[PDB]
Amino acid sequence: RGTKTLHYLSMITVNGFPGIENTEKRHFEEPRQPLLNLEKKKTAKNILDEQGADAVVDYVKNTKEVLLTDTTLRDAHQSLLATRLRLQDMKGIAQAIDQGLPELFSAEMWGGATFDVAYRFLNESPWYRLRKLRKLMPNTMFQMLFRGSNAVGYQNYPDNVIEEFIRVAAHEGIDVFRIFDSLNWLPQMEKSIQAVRDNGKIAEATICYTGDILDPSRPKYNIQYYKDLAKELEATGAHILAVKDMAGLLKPQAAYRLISELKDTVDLPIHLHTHDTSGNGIITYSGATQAGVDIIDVATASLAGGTSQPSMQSIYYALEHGPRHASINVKNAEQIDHYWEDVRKYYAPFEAGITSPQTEVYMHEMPGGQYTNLKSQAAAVGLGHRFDEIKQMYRKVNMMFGDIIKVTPSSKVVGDMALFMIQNDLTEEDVYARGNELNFPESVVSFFRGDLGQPVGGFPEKLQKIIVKDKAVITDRPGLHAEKVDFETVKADLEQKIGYEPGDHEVISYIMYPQVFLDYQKMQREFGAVTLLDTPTFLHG
Ligand SMILES: O=C([O-])CC(=O)C(=O)O
Ligand SMILES: [Mn+2]
Repeated sequence: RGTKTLHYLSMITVNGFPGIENTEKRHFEEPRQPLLNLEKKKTAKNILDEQGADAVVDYVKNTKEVLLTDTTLRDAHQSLLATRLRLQDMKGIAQAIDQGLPELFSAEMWGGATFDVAYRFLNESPWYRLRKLRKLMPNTMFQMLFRGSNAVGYQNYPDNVIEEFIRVAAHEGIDVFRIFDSLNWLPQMEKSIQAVRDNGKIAEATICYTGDILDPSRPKYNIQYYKDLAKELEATGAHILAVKDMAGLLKPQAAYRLISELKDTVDLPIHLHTHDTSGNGIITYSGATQAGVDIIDVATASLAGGTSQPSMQSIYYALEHGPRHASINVKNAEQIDHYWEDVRKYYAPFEAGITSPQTEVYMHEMPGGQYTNLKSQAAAVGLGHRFDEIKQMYRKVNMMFGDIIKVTPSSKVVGDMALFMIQNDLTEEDVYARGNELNFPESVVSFFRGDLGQPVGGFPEKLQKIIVKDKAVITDRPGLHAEKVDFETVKADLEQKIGYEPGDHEVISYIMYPQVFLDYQKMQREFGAVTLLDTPTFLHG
């Protein structure tokens, strides 16, 4: 692999890394290796391996402390580093995390945007990352973010593709599947929940939080809605109930109220996921801890705060002498955090910039990722000045869309509309009047055609016809209409294309990212395993 490696090194030395400025290669010291005090603690991963998922949920229930999930490997750098954290950097500290923090309920290391980004921009396989980390991290439960009826892709897939993906992901190491739907619609969740149960893994059924349950002017997503959705989620056999707060909208008094009402509505342990965008993540988690939440999502201090999760280290001290403590070795966590502080410096080209708590997110409930994508695709098309009012436009088109849940990929729908109207000086009242000739963004017509599922309360019918002029509108699961996929023929059609017989993970990767996977194969032909280079060499030559 010498010739491939020198070819890549020459390419980056001379033409720079695509998508970032050709900064000169900097001198970096070796990241600090942690000094750890180690104990053998019989992690939840061991319980799952030995006695199944029901044993794990019994363990979670009988834990007095609040358990932690480390999001450093997925959501922290999705929020902060544009999902660019490389496997080479993970593997330098994976064993330290696994051995030094056995108290961790799980590490969220897969799913979300990482699957697409690894292939597309890092030229490393997500499956390879999962395999290497699983070998390095044998005692920590691995958690993935699963998007309901579309596993890690965007388009809806037939059910067999989803089930085969779940089986392969569970065979290759994933233990906990946080399954969610972009509109909190059960029919998109239940099949994949069943598949996770059948593969012997833990199913986390997720309710996306939106709006404000303690504000009576927004009764659509009131607390009763959350309780009913929770009851029905518990009716599907999900092992855990997660409460995804993708935008950090959950506020401390609502979190305590919400968790407590869910707590006496269902019997599943509750997993709380919040983002620190508003600066209230720690107090929200503390409020949920009082209500009796079981697991909370945190990130290491160096990749925490801002649009990421609240700090793993700070939440410990926030609870140190209260009735409920955090289950973590905080001294070991502080040592591991030194490694992450240092390797973050390699990812300077991907940093967002000066970050301070922003409560504007309470008004524009756009998640952090959707926030950067609107920074990256408003100014780039000449509207960076107006970004502070397209945020207001984002607020408006959500209300005209019927006040929908804004998480991937439904948050891309709202942003596409709002950016489109500002791009054409369209107010709300003209799209109802001059809307019969406008060409709405593809993501908007597809959403109003039912391709993302059915939102709560349906569509604003009059507005829907204005959008989907002469197109079929479906009202059932989009996957029910999905074109059938036969894996054996996909294996044949792929083997002829990549030059070798693919494993079962490469087949599903090809199915859910056809062009991306094949573009990754081309680059592996040209450059080979660029995943083995260190980040400064990978990025700057
Ligand atoms: O916060 C969101 O929009 C959900 C998320 O992490 C993903 O699905 O990649
Ligand atoms: Mn998140």
